[PDB]
Amino acid sequence: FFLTTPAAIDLGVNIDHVATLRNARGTAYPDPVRAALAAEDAGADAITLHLREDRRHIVDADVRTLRPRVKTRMNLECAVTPEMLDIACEIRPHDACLVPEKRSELTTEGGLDVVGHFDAVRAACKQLADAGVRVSLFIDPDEAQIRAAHETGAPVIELHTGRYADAHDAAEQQREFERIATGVDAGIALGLKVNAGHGLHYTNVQAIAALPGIAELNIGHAIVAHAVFVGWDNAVREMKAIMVAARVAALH
Amino acid sequence: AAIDLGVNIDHVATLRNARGTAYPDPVRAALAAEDAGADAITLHLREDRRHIVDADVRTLRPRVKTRMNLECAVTPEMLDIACEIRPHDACLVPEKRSELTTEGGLDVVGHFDAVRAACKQLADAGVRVSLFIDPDEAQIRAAHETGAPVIELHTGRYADAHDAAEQQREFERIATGVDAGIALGLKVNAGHGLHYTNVQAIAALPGIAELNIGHAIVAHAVFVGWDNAVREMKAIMVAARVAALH
Amino acid sequence: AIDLGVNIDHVATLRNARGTAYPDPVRAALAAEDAGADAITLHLREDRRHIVDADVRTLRPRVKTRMNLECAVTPEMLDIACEIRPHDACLVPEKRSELTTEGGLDVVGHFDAVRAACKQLADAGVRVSLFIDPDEAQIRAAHETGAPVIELHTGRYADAHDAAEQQREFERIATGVDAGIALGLKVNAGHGLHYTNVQAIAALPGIAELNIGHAIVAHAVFVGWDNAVREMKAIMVAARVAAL
Amino acid sequence: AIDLGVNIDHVATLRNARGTAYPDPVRAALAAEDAGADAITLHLREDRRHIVDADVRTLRPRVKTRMNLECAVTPEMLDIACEIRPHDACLVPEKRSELTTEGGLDVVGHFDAVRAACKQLADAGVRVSLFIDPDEAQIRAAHETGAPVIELHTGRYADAHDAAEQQREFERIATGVDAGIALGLKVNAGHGLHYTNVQAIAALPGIAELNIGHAIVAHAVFVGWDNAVREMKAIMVAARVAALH
Ligand SMILES: CC(=O)[C@@H](O)[C@H](O)COP(=O)(O)O
Ligand SMILES: CC(=O)[C@@H](O)[C@H](O)COP(=O)(O)O
Repeated sequence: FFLTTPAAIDLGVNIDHVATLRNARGTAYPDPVRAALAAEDAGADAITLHLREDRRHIVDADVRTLRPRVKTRMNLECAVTPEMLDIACEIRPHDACLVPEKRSELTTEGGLDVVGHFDAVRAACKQLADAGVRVSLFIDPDEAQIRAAHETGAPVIELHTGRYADAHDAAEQQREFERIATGVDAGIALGLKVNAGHGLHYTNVQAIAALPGIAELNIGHAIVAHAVFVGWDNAVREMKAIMVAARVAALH
Repeated sequence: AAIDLGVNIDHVATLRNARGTAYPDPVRAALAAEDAGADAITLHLREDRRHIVDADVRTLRPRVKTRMNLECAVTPEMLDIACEIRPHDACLVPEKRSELTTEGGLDVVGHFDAVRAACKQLADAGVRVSLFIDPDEAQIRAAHETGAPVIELHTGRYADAHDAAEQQREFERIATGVDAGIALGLKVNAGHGLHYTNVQAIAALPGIAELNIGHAIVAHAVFVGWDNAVREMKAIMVAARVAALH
Repeated sequence: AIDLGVNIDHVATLRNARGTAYPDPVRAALAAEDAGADAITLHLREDRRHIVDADVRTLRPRVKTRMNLECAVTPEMLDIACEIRPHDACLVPEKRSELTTEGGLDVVGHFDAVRAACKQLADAGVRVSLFIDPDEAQIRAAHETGAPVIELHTGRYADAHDAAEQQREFERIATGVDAGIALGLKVNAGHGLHYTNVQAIAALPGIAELNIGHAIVAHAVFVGWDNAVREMKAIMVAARVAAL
Repeated sequence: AIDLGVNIDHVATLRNARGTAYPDPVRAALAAEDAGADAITLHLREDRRHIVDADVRTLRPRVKTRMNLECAVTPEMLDIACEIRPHDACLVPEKRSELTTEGGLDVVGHFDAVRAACKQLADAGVRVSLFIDPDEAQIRAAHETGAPVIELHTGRYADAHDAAEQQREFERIATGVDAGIALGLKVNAGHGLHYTNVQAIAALPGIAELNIGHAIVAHAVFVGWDNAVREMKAIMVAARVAALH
């Protein structure tokens, strides 16, 4: 027996692709800012948005307008460059996730190469922390990178669920799932909080939300994709409900 | 499908009957529920025709793309209508106070012969029969003795529970009642009073074949739209079931 | 501009059929306002068949727009209305002795009662409306009561069995609107209106507000409440603006 | 009484962002028909920026209403349009050398090319619309090409920065319609129209069909696709019918 309760597993909603849609036409709509606040009303525990150097989807006005309006938590994804880090320390989001943008900054799987850029990342982690931001590193589920993330001082890691999501068949999906599971264990063993989310959708998130060690799933595209047919409030509420049901039933 | 959802459409008819027009149309509701993931449509032709009326059942029966579950009382008029229509499934429910226990399930012990004969009459018309009963040892045992292959447990007290403690105690009656029915070779269903925050623990029980759910879906549908309400409930149950199996 | 009043009564109907708190008429009202409703309407019946007293009391201080309280001409219900101080009250017939055969309030027949109820609600700062048939004599009686608003019974128009009958019943409403506006009355409508018969009524310039209930709930079950309300509002505004 | 063409380009825009099959432009198309759309519109661009050949090829046999294919006046795409045999085609500018400063197809300037294209498509049984500005010189030339339909560029109306500018531009669209009907053309519109500016355009009795794209997808994100389509149609019908009576 158990009580269902929303605190069991947090959902971060990524609003980037609402921006993709708005930028397509050039008007202010559909508004990413309204998207974020409506997601909070629908049960999102944080709002996630990636301010790219090249400002391809989310733009600066989106971040600056939304920051003071946020009811829950802002999770600002950004690159490890001095100028973006300055923006992050000025805006003071509750959380930040350091993500690679330039190819020299990522691995072949797609996570931050914390190993190869160790000093720069440890410094970023320090200044963000000095400005009161809880820092996460978006990394591959590779034990060396996880260990390296822990050495940087970052309290959080976000594991890259892309290969899990894009698995070609069930045998390959299970293998990638095991990489994630053992990534979570190694991260927890070092006292890191561990998140996930990349590529997760309405039929592959359950197996991930059933992992007791995961704190928060940060989900973007799939929610927007489901919203077009179903409506934003419902797409959010539904993904949250599925996550919570998987989490709780797997615990007891 | 890891677990089946039957969507009950009675309270769509409640809305319709309040106005006297054909809208909102229960028949549309039922076919759309199937399109959004329902494995069966449940409907209760009461003797007093309070919500669902005969024409709703007759129109729906040849259209249904999954399974029809007809709820009805144990009386000749209704049983004969059921045998004429030949739904895939029927669930015998009480409509008179003399037919129900205080908990509100069918009093199979007190009306054993009438119920056992009903079971025979429907089984002859090719209908899979279920008895709507309390999670009560005596009633479960009696149900097995009627020859009906299915029971649906009355999850009302569980659903209506006020505290964590009271709901825990009622949950274990249901869990116990599932184990008992399975041990006698019955399929066990549930669903009365189940909604979007109490369905998960019941779906987590692997012995439950199908949850037949009504008012919670229609109530949520008002705000969220019917396709979404059904889909979401199905998603939550499957997530609960499969996560608990592994 | 044309106003939509959303009647939440049949949300309460769905709730009372199971005995839980859901669907919550209070939440339905507050979300109708978010979706564009200009007022919320609810009929506290003497027999509390759908909406109940706790519904009206809980919602009243939360209203961001206007509350239109439908109730009968009896002292208890008038006492409750004067205590709640809704923005609007619409006096409706409940007893068979208060009904015309068409179904509106017999204001001619209960003039003194209705006038006193008007004075009583007006003293409590409530803008009073009388639900009536599109009948010139009732419209006149309505005006003599001192009520500033009338709501015309569009149910015959709504339930017309064919186009000829529907057009004649439309002409009656149109004439009623002219008659009521010629006396200084605000005129409302809405009984039985839905998504393919509201347009013609919305197109009449003299209509201030359409108070619509069951059609929005029936649509919302498939479409969602927010959508159903916003859509009715948009259709109404489309019709009105194009008509001018 | 008035038709709604639902343009599905920006559903694909959303799909290509991620590189999976979702959200599926084909599903959107079919669900729009169920919601009341009279036609499905898609622009197969020469660079394939949103809609791709698979979308158009897979959607075509499944279309229950009619397909309106937007494509450019060049052999490759015209040859494709003839393969697909959509019910309607709308010729539109894609290169800087084919469009006016306002953004319409420079029909007067590419007359021989457009006339040939109208011939080729009509001989494949496709009914041809030309996307043009509401300028008399271009409407007259459109008629000269043999094309039975024109679609007026409502973008300047839609982008108007004040009430006065919006009246001026509205008058251009209105007189553009008169001028087109006078030559026996069917006249459409659609570019830039949304849920608070479509009404004045829908009130014009001469307008056959509104082809609307981005406003619906943008609304759909919050309210759901079926609802955004149905609601656009109902506002169009409401405004049209009330304008007639
Ligand atoms: C489908 C719909 O939109 C409903 O509103 C319905 O078709 C009419 O409602 P009535 O029940 O009021 O006739
Ligand atoms: C305001 C709204 O909800 C959108 O539906 C609107 O369509 C915006 O349209 P634009 O794409 O024209 O800004």
